[PDB]
Amino acid sequence: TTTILMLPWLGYGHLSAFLELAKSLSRRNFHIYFCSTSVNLDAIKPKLPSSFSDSIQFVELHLPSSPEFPPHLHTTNGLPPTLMPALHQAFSMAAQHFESILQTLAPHLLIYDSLQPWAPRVASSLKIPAINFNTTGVFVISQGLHPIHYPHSKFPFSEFVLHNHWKAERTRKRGEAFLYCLHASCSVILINSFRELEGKYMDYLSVLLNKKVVPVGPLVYEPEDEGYSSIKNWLDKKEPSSTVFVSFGSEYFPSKEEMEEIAHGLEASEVNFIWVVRFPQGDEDALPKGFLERAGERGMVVKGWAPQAKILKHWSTGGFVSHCGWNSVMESMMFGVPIIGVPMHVDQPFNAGLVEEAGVGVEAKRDPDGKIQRDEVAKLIKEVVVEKTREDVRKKAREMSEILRSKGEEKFDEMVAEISLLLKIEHHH
Ligand SMILES: O=c1ccn([C@@H]2O[C@H](COP(=O)(O)OP(=O)(O)O[C@H]3O[C@H](CO)[C@@H](O)[C@H](O)[C@H]3O)[C@@H](O)[C@H]2O)c(=O)[nH]1
Repeated sequence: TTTILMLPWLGYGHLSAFLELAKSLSRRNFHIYFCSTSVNLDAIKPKLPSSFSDSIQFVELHLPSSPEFPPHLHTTNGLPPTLMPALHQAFSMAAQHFESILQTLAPHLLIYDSLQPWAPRVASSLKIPAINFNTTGVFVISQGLHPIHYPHSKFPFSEFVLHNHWKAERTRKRGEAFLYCLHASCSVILINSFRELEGKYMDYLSVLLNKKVVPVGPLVYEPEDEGYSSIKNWLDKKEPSSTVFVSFGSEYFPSKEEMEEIAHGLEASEVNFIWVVRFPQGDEDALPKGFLERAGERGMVVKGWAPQAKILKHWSTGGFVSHCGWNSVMESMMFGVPIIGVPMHVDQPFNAGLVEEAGVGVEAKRDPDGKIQRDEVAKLIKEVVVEKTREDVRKKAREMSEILRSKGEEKFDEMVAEISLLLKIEHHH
C-alpha cells in the first residue's frame, strides 16, 4: 500500500542496478513503479521473473519521438556517440510527461538517478519525497569534490594519481556539487557500493556533502541460455581458468587503433578469449586483417551482445579484460575474476585505480600520449592467466568474492530505516 516510483537514467548499467534495488524493495512490502523508456524497459524485463508481476509495474516515459529518432534509439545501449546530445535533450524535454505520470500515480516516494536534475524538482513541485540513488562508485565522486574544499592538500586516503590523458555537461555538474538541501528527501543518498572497497571514501564523502551516505550494494544479478548454449559448449572444452572475457561496455565503441592493440595483445598472450565486439545501432575489418588465425579455436568474437554474467561465472574463465565500468567491476569482484583494466573514458580510469588498490586486478598503463600498448596487455594476461605467476592477484580476487557472497539480507537494513523515517516526516510535511 506504500508505492515507490523508480526513475533510472537511460542506459543499461543504470537500469539493471535500479531493478535489483526494485526487487529488494518489492520483497519488503513496497509497491514499485518502474519508469523508463520502452526500449530500456523491454531490454530489462527478462531479468525480472514472473513472480514480480503483482508487485513491480512497468511505467513508460515518453521522450520526443521523430521518424529518424524513434523510441528504439531512446537509450544509450548501442547509441551512436553523435546522437547522445539529442538523447540528453529528449530526456530533459520529457519532464512535463513525468509530471503527468507522477501526479497520476501519486507515489509516496521517488527514487531517482544522478543524471536528471529535473526529476527531484518535479517531485518537489508536487509535494513528493525524492531520494538520490547513485549506481556508480564513490571513489570518483569524492576525488571530484576534494579540490573544491582542499585545493591545497592531496587526496587523503588514496595513493592513486590520475594520468595526463584524462586530466585534459561538466558545467551543469559543477552546479550539482553546490546543490542546496533544505528537506529530508536530500538528507540521504543511496549508493551502489560497499564499505570493504570504499568505506574510507564513503566516510569522506559524507563529510564533503554533509549528507548521509547509505550503501546498498553491490547489486549484481546472478544468472534464457539464448547465446550461452554455443558459448558454454565451446567453454567446456577449455582448461580451468584458461580463458579471458573481453568487454568494453554498451556506451563506448573502441577505436580502430585501440582494438588493433588489444587484439594483438591477446594474440601475443596465447590465452583463450571470448571478445564482445559491437557496432553502433545506426549501421572482421575492425579486428586486424588475419587476426583470427592463431586465435582460431582459441578465441571467439561475439557480435552484438553476450551473456557476460554467465561467462564470468564459468570455471574456465580466469580473467576479464574490461573497460572498468562500475557494473562490470562489481560483477568481476562478486564472481572472483581478476580484472585486467583497460579504462577508456569517464569514471573508468578511477575505477581501474580502485581495482589496483584493492588487489583484485591490474591496470594496463597507457603510454604518455594515452595510447593502448600491445605489450602491456599481453604481459598482464600472461602473468594473470596464461602463466599464473601473479598469484597474489588471484587470491585477493576469490577472497573478495568470498566476502561479497557472504553478505546477507542486512545489506538493505540501513536503507529501509532511512526511507521509513523520511516517509513519516512527510505525513506532517
Ligand atoms: O555483452 C554484455 C555487455 C554488458 N552486459 C551487462 O551490462 C552492464 C554493463 O555494465 P557497465 O559496462 O558498467 O555499464 P554501461 O552502461 O555499458 O557503461 C556505463 O557504466 C557506468 C555505470 O552504469 C556509467 O556511469 C558510464 O557512463 C559507463 O561506463 C552490466 O550489467 C553487464 O553485465 C552484459 O550482460 N553483456
